[PDB]
Amino acid sequence: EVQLVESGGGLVQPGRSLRLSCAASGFTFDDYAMHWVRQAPGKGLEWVSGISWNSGSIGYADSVKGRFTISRDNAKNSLYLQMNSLRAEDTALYYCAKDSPRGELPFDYWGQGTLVTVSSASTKGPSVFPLAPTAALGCLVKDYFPEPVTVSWNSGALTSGVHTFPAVLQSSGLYSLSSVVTVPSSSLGTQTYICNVNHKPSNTKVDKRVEP
Amino acid sequence: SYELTQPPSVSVSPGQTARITCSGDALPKKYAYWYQQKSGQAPVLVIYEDSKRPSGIPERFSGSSSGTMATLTISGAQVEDEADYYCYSTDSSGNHRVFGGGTKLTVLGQPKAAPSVTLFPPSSEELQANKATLVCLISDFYPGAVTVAWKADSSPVKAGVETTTPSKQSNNKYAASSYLSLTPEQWKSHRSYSCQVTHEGSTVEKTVAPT
Ligand SMILES: [Cl-]
Repeated sequence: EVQLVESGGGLVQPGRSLRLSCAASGFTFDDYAMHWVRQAPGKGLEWVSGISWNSGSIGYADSVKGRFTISRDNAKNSLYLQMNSLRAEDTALYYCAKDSPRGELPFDYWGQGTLVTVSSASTKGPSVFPLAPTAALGCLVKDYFPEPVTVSWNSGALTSGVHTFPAVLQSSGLYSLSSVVTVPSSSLGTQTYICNVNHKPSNTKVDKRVEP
Repeated sequence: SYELTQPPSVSVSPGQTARITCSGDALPKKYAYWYQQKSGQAPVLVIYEDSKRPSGIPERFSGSSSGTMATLTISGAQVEDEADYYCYSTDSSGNHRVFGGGTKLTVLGQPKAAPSVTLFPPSSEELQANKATLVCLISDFYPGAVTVAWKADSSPVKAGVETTTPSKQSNNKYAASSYLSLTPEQWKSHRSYSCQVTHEGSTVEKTVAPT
């Protein structure tokens, strides 16, 4: 019967603001401490902010103190999170969660989350390098932003033995990936191999010839 | 500031006992809590106050804590127990809520499989452009957990190492990749560089040399 549903997440640029809401039903929202917990894609859980039943007690993570503001409206059964000065690092799924009465069971029920993506509108095209060679060869698609890039080989005529790897998000905020293909070693001096890299966001397409 | 430390991964055969530890400096004076998060779902509390089960939680789940460590024990692992597990506690002041980094628990459900490892040196083009990247490509492994260490000649390399999270391949095995960024000078000045991939206690190392 208990239900927590959050909303307000979306795609925004750094510096901008977003307001998250959470609606609670099936229980007396007025009696419980409420929290926002966030989770970046592929990463762990991180407490964001908490607020007691009557708003008398409020806490923030140090990473968000001064930028985010939590509040609630007991009459409206709603928990809020006003998020100002958003940064790329704030990108996460944002969960609403409650404590049990007295806090004996912390985070004893959670919503399914609302997604917040913070991304610069600026774009950088990929530098494509050959990964030169019964034999494996490929392309390094280096230093681009944002996702996605798609890769084919020989204009898609070569699909057998192709493995394009999920990109790494580097500390620089830029992405890199590699696509490799397994080919006959005996066919290396004859066949020409070309990876077709497509980066729609920067309106760039690159065909790289891979030579031994 | 305050940290809770957990092993990144644990494997267990169905019906066997899995143990996930959580280490933290404030645990001698604070309770520990455990959360289970299955793929694509919100977390669920499975242990509170070191060792107590919330109503509805199966008795195969148990907990204990002593000094700076808390341990989650799952006695007789079921495949549905496969998930990420987070320990939770507050800092000493009690002002911050902190989770551990989480532990990926695999309950073995398909054939084990050592990773294939392909290492590429920096290309002439990139070097000729005053940059240098080593690419370590890691595929077809199960369970989906790996640790990657790098070596310059015989010495550990830690700076400039970037490594993805493993992804499920088309064949339900996992892939990952690790990149090492160097200056062209660093690359040409060592007899060799090595990528060391550790999977389920065993390690495969591929090495390359400037030649
Ligand atoms: Cl304790």
